Amino acid sequence: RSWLSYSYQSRFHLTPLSYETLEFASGFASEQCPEGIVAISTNTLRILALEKLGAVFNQVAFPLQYTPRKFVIHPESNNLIIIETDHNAYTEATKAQRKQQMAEEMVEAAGELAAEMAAAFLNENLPESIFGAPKAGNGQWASVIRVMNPIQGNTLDLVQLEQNEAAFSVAVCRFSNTGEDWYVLVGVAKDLILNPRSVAGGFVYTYKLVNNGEKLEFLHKTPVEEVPAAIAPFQGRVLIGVGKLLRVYDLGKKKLLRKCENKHIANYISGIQTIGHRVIVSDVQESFIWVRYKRNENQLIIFADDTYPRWVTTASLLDYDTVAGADKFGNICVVRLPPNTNDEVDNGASQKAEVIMNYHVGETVLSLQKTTLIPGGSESLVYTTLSGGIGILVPFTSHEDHDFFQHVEMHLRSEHPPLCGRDHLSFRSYYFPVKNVIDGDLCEQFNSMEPNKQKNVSEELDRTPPEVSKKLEDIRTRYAFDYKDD
Amino acid sequence: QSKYIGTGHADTTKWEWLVNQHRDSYCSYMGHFDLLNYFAIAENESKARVRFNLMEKMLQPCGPPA
Amino acid sequence: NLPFLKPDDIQYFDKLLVDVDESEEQKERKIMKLLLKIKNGTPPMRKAALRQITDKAREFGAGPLFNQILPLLMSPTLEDQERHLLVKVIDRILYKLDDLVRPYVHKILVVIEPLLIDEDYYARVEGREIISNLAKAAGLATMISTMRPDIDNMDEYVRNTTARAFAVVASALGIPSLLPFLKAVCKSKKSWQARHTGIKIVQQIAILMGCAILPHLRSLVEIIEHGLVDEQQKVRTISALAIAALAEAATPYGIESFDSVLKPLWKGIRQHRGKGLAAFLKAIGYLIPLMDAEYANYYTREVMLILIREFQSPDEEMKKIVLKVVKQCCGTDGVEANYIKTEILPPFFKHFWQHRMALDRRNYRQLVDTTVELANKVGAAEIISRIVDDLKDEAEQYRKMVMETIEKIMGNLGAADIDHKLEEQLIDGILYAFQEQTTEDSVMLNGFGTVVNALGKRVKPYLPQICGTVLWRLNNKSAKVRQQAADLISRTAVVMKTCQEEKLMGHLGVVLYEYLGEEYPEVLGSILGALKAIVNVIGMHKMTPPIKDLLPRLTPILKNRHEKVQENCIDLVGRIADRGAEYVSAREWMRICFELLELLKAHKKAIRRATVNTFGYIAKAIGPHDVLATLQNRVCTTVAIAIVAETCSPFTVLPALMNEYRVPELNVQNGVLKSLSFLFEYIGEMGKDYIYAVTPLLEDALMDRDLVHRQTASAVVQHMSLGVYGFGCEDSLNHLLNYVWPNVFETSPHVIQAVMGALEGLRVAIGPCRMLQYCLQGLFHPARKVRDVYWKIYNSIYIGSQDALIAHYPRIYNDDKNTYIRYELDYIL
Amino acid sequence: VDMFLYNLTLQRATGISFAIHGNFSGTKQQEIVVSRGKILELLRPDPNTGKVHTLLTVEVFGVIRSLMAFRLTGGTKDYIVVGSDSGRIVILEYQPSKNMFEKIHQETFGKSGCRRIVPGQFLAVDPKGRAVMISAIEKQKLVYILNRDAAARLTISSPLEAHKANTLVYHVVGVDVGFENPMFACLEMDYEEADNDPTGEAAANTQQTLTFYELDLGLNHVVRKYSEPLEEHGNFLITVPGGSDGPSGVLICSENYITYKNFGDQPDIRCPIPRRRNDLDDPERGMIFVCSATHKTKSMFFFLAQTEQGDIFKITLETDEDMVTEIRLKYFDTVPVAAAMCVLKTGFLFVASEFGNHYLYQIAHLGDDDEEPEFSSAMPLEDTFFFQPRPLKNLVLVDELDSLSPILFCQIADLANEDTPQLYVA
Amino acid sequence: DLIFCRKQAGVAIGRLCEKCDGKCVICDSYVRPCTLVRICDECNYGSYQGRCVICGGPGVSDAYYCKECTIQEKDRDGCPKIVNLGSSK
Ligand SMILES: [Zn+2]
Ligand SMILES: [Zn+2]
Ligand SMILES: [Zn+2]
Repeated sequence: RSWLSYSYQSRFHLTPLSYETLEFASGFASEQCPEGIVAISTNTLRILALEKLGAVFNQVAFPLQYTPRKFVIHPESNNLIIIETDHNAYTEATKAQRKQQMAEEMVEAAGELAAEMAAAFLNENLPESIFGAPKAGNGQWASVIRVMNPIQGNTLDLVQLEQNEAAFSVAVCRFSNTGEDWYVLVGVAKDLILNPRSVAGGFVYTYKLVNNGEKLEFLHKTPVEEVPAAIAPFQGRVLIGVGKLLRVYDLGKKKLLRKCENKHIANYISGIQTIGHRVIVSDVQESFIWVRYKRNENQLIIFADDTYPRWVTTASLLDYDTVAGADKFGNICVVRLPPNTNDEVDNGASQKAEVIMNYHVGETVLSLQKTTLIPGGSESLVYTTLSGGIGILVPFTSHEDHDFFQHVEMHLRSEHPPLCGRDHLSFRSYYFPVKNVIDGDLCEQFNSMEPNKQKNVSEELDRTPPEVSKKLEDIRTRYAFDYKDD
Repeated sequence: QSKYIGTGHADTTKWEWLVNQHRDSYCSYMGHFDLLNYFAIAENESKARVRFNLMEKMLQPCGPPA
Repeated sequence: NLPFLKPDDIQYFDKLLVDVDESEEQKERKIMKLLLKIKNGTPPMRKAALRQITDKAREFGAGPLFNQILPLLMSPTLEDQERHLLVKVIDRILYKLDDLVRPYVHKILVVIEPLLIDEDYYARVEGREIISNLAKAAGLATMISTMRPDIDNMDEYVRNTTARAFAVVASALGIPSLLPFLKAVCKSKKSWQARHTGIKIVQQIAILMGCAILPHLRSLVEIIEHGLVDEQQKVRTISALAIAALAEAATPYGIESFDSVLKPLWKGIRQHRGKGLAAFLKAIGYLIPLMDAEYANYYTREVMLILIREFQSPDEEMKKIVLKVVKQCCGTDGVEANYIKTEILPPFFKHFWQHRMALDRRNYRQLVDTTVELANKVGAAEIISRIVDDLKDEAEQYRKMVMETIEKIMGNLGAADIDHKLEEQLIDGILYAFQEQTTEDSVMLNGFGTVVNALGKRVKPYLPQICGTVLWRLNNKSAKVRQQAADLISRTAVVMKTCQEEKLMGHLGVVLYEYLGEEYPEVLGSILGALKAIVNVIGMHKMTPPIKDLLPRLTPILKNRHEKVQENCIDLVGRIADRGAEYVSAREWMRICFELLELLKAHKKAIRRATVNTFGYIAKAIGPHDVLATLQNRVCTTVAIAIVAETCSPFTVLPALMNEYRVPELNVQNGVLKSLSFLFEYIGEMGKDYIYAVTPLLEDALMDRDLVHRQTASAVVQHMSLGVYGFGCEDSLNHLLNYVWPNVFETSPHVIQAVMGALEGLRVAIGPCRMLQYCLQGLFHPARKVRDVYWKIYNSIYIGSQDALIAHYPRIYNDDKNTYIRYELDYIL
Repeated sequence: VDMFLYNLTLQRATGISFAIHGNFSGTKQQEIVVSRGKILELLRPDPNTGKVHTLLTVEVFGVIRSLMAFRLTGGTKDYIVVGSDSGRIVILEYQPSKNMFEKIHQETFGKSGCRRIVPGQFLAVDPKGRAVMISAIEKQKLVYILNRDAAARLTISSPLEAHKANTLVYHVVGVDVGFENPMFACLEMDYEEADNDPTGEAAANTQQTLTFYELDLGLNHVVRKYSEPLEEHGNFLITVPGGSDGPSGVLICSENYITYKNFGDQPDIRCPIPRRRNDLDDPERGMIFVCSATHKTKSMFFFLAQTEQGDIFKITLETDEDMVTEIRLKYFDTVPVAAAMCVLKTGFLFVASEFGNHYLYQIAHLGDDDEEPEFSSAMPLEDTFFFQPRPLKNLVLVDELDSLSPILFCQIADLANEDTPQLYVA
Repeated sequence: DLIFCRKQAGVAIGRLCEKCDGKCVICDSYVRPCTLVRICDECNYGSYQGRCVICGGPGVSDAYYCKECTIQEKDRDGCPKIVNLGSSK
């Protein structure tokens, strides 16, 4: 990356640029750009400028057509397979045929026949992004599959689906029976009446993804009775969640052959993630279900479940025994199997899974991911939210730090209460009591208090306000972005 | 307890209970921003019209009683 | 049946003492002793009867209503709360009797208007309230037509109360409704009493309305402004006073509305004398703070000549008006401090700071406060220096005035403005003024300690002389003034520490120590307080009365009957135990512990809290390894065990406390249950690591044994659940819930309410989800006895955390006639 | 294996739920207090460069449900009343010297959470700042009185109960009365009959009622003074300026209609919502307004009402004497669907979109003096008016604030050649 | 016999006498006075101004709910001035 080192009040800074790799640069100064940088990258010349000095999450936006539901990483191509589904919508063909139908009905008024307003109506397609989307209908939908290169903004492939078909799942994988050929499975639904809920059926499209992830060609379209909203590769085969039924599917030349099935899941399958051996199912309402797949019989056995109902939105496996899950109501939990759980067995299940973490974020989380944000740092549980916000959950390395930040939380709860009369502990215990989380957003407000309060709180912890502030910065230095260059 | 709307007693019918929790649910949707966001994204309708239909479902939910 | 009748109630309710029937209007009066049911009775009688008299308010008519209410409201023996009830029922019947009260309006006012001038504030607000409701029942033209003849009445009393009543109806019906009436009456040509009365109505509208005038301020000012040039001096005076009231209520906004009044007033300042000049000057004084900076400079300079001239007026009201005007002028930002220093201060301190001003209390307060406010803008030294030399006056009251003035000034601004000469003048004047005291002046104490603390480390060169005077006064006047010197030491100890004069505090230490045998308890308390203030700053090894000697002298003083001696003594014991407990043997500390154990039951909160703190300190010094296992009245021992388990980890006392439960006797098991309850409630969060240890004891005691075991054990579960809430103890508390739940069915109110409280605590700590899960089964159980209790628990879980239950309600499939599925939550993106 | 966690935010929420404007700094400059989900934020649009800078951002650790600003008589600084998921109402004052929200007042009336009958969802203020009304969705309504003391500091009174059992509130709005007794108009709907009729007939033909609550200041009590049923259900109201400027009254936005309905002898005036020419939408679908902005001048006043299709109309009211003659709507422009809009002096419009990025435009022209058709309630038809959507011709895009809401998927991976992983956000 | 007032509390601070100085108005617990007590305007009027919330004597300090009552939001019910269902005196 291109990093900028500059001194600031006898204190250096080495902040990287939110930009692609560059090959050369030199200082620039013109009337168009008084203070800029001329940088050459691979086969391109760029006149740039560094106006803002603060480091934030900067973006480059690739416009889409419909609302995206999920995308998957193709390992070889490093490209994206995105499904874009929208309620109350028309497909492009329906927009054309309906627009034209209106054009035909325009002439039937028999007005002196001599007026061609259709020549001005069929000509101009108003920009759908600014003038709103011309979309309506209660059973109508619009879903599109797209192959996009993440490096540039170009779209590699585009597949427009039928009128009332709505894709909710997608995956990219290979099958054991076939060679090293990459397949793209897309779960679709037909005639969705959302309220009240009623479905006609579902489909599963299979694609060959030839040209190292550049084109999709139609293999087959296997039908099914209920909407499949969960697709996951599992031991050379694909686990598909259709309704409340979790099925093991293999690839066939004519259709996706059903190899196994389980129908004891409570309500409806929203998501599924699997370690190499186990299967973690996300019920729409009844939290997580642990399912083992017996290799000898192709028999899915439920060997554990949760003691609390959870309207799950997303999840991620932290290890072989713990799952971190998000909530429709804006909560996050971590559930761990007890170490004595027997995998091979045959109010819901016998052995239950204990919830080791509860924490109300306040904004509905739709993506959890355990990853390292910067080179050299440690893994963090980065989550995104429905309000366009990015957060992290961070483990403590020693009990001394846990007690420290915990006492900071207790102090700031009384000395720096929330601004709108809310109780902090009650707010974070919205639906479930807080279990093993310290609100760092509250803790970092230590810097905003009056100096006498910083002195009282710090002296209560046998420290000084600068020491508290630095110890709060250490978390960001370890797990987040810190560009302080001594 | 009796004067708090949503409170129950021994002769509370299932219809009263579920219209109670239904109205509670609709008002909770009105409150929590990201919930109304999830619902307004599921069905392609603006926040305003989703709130409006949630208000129309206040004397309507579970239909008429027995 | 009738309620109880008082002797003064016979006159008004005599006709209920006999059974009569079949009378007419006698039926009305008889059923109107409903009033007697409201006045004397229980809250149910007052509410039910109140509703009965409001529903039939139209049917009864206004005539009989007020004919029976007004004599009650006039009874001299009427209590204030009874009068308030009569006011409430008057309002409630006035709301229904919209038009019927018109022919009786006058008959009400002649009875109510006196209440507007009563010495009782609440009676005045009653009169204002019922006159307002009377103004909303009847029309505006009804009140105007009823009250117009009393405008030009020759008696000033009825004019005054009439103007006040018009202000009340103006507050009830709004200013614009009464604007034209005032615009006409204030220009009435018939007599000057009418215009004077309407202008008084404007003034009372200012006083009563307050800051709600601002939108109509220009309207009122325009209606009233002409009175400044009338040939009647009285209407000019009351017009200027009403302008001053409007400016006071509009502060700090609304300077524009007074525009058309600024120039006349000014001109009048040159051609008026007497009390009309005082009214004009008052209006100026309340108008200047509303102006901008430059215009405040211009106008204040424009009136300062006549103001300075009236600094030496023979009238007292004049001196006080112009003094308030001086404070208001020098409070405004436009009047620079240099101008005040050049043109205001010399005549101010020449004419206003006299010996005859210290005798009057009103002149005393006015001059002191005004002078300090002058110091807030012109500086501290510029004011203090002019009155320092007066600290050496022979008249003691003058020394009190200058002392209080300097104390407030230095308390507000500090000592950074004071040079060395004024500093020595301060030390001299404060020493001399403090030495020759005819009594114990608290003003001289606050001034001495305030000037000392203000100087801070600058007082070091004077500390030998100061402590000399404090010792002389500390041995003088035969114990009468000793406690004042002790308070002075207590207030200057920290400054004596920050001046490196510790041995002097040592002399004070031994001299104070040799007075602990004081017979006057109020003085001994101040001795102990001064000792406490010295110990808080002195090194433990520099105490000239060694702690080895000081503490055993303090141990017998704990038996003192006086509350001050107990509080200060206990506090001193605690300071010794916190700072230098290494100088006292463990036997002494134990003897102190059981000299303070009974004081944990003291009625005064300060003594209780003090004994708790010092008990925690001595328990921290000794350590909990050796305290008595248990000893008649277990409450102080319960608080003792809680204190020991709070200062030192409960890992030390919980094993023995639970060991006392193994004995087969019952009342001691209840005792250890109570001490466990107050234990966990007191420690709060520290019980997060001590729940698994106390689990089995609560398993046995929680099971059916004695009803009290289950009761206090459930209370233990409640206190643990509330103190540990938020620290990841769902497994243990969820485990004890499985035992608390069998005790859900019980009829003894105390134990069932303790179980309910435990269910609410376990609700906040475990979560409403689990509580609803346990509570779901018996909500629709066929039996009613279980539906009562389970629905009750469901009510406790629903009132608290109702918004949380939205995520825990189970899925219930829709039947044929209804739609019971929440489809929104089933959405999947 | 003890697992203790520690939460932190890296990118605070960018989606806007509320947006008010006023002189929060106490100067001539106008700022925009916006509310994200759980974060109160103070922004300042620059009249020079036209960029929106975030002056302040505070995490309130609670669910903000209503946001209003007010000013006392003769005042020069706007306070901030915040209705939260707490059982408390809070009045705040921004301090430029300290760059912080000073909590001026906080009163406790109910339980915590976005509850059904606990106030905090609705918040309407008297346009003269004399009283504030905080109300729940159902059955509970409270009114506080605001009066400054001698030190010019705002003071609050005890709450005044205005409850009404079995009542649902669609929207509350303070009525602009010229220093008369404060009025609070709101949309109500009584469901007491609909729950006691197993046939469902009481459920139907049950329409909402526009009700005017009066605050008797002289008697210190609130009374349901006025009420009248509405022809069709409305979604929200608009305060029509009264007193010295314009005639008092409220605008009721309704399914396919807008209705000025001032009370007294003022007759109800209705105008159909104009529809775009040749709608590709299903004709069975209706059309409502999503939000409204109000601009008041000593000379005139107008409104800007946006539809579900993002159609901003400039609504104007002609008037004779103290009565209104007609509602005149005119097609202004089109922007994305906004959850709130703010019309500022010096000609700027802040559009906080309900989803996606936010926008700041400069008002080049008022929307009149062009030849576009201007519709009126007095125009007869029975059929609705039609207009042609056009590119931006009354506004120019001056700033665009990137908002990530709503984030539906996220993969944090190193797809580029760089070493630090990137956040790939769908 | 005895019951809480439970009307809408206003801006009037509740007081406590020297004997009832450190208890929660609801549960009589002396530990951790957390949240200040508000009482309705009617209970704080005239002769009752500054009176005790528990026993009705001359108040010398301020009344506080305990921490346990604040956790359970027992401070957010009606005003807790104990009233006897007897005469008004
Ligand atoms: Zn008491
Ligand atoms: Zn009360
Ligand atoms: Zn309590």
